[PDB]
Amino acid sequence: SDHKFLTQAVEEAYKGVDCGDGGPFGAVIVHNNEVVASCHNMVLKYTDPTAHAEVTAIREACKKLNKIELSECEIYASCEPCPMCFGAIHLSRLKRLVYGAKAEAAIAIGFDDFIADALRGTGVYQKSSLEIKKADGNGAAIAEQVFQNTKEKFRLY
Amino acid sequence: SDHKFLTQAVEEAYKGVDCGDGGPFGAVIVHNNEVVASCHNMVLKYTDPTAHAEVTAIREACKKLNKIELSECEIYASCEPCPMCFGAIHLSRLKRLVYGAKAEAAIAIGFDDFIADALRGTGVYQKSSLEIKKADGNGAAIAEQVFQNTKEKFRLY
Ligand SMILES: COc1nc(N)nc2c1ncn2[C@@H]1O[C@H](CO)[C@@H](O)[C@H]1O
Ligand SMILES: COc1nc(N)nc2c1ncn2[C@@H]1O[C@H](CO)[C@@H](O)[C@H]1O
Ligand SMILES: [Zn+2]
Ligand SMILES: [Zn+2]
Repeated sequence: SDHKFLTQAVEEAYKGVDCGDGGPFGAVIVHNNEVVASCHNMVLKYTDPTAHAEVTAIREACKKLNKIELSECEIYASCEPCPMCFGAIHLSRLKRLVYGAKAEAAIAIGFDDFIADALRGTGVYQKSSLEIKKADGNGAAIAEQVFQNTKEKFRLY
Repeated sequence: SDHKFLTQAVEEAYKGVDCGDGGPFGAVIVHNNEVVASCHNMVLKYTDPTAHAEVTAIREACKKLNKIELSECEIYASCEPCPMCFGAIHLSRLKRLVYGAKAEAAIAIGFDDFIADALRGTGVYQKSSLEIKKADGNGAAIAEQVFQNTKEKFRLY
């Protein structure tokens, strides 16, 4: 199940970078094995720098479920959430986060050196008790290769 | 300059709680003393936990200026931006942030202890070069009074 939804997030990343909707990032929000939202970066399509994959998925899931809290839901991110997106995940009350690639893979192709302290447990003020799973093995390898695979299909923002 | 726009953000907070749109928070994005966006919390209105005043203002200013970066603009927040909104401010490339009330003022009336390390200078993985101004004197008094005045006039989230 973890592999299935992380794979879906990776496919969302590829599909979005191929749509021109934005960067190669995907996010899937699940409610007891039922997919609530399946999204990718929409920064370019929406002219919205907050329209990240995780934020877009949170917005869609909350609108679909008619509630501002997703405490019975989990989020699968193709790449490690940035500070903004991790803050959005915290505010969403999502109960579990599974991400595929480390932020360094996105940074290696020119993305912002923009990493969430609360995710890595390196903050003074911002804490996290959110359940966080770093994927390993096959799905992790695929998610990390996402960025080397899609460097030509888009220009960074 | 700063006091007028900070007071407009505070007025946005009051209007938002009066409308039931969300919590007592406002944000005003300006470009050389010209307001590009004036917003408040829309979390309850939009059923969107990311619809913070700062995020909403960034969305609307990016729509108005037809671009995803606001490097020529400044943002006034009635209260200290949370980690999500500070990440959004970083991503939007806003060149200056002026905030009125410290996050403790919002915490003292029931909001989460949810503070951005990068804003306060305690970040390790997230570093901001943004010019940040904490308001003093009358602006600080107004912004802090927001939370005493709006106590139990809105639903918490
Ligand atoms: C769209 O969904 C996204 N998801 C993630 N996770 N990151 C994204 C992103 N869009 C841009 N980025 C940048 O990638 C690094 C984060 O690792 C930071 O530099 C981000 O600004
Ligand atoms: C919508 O506009 C907002 N702006 C800011 N800055 N904060 C907000 C907020 N809505 C709720 N909050 C909470 O207040 C604390 C941050 O000081 C945290 O707990 C936040 O979740
Ligand atoms: Zn993000
Ligand atoms: Zn915020």
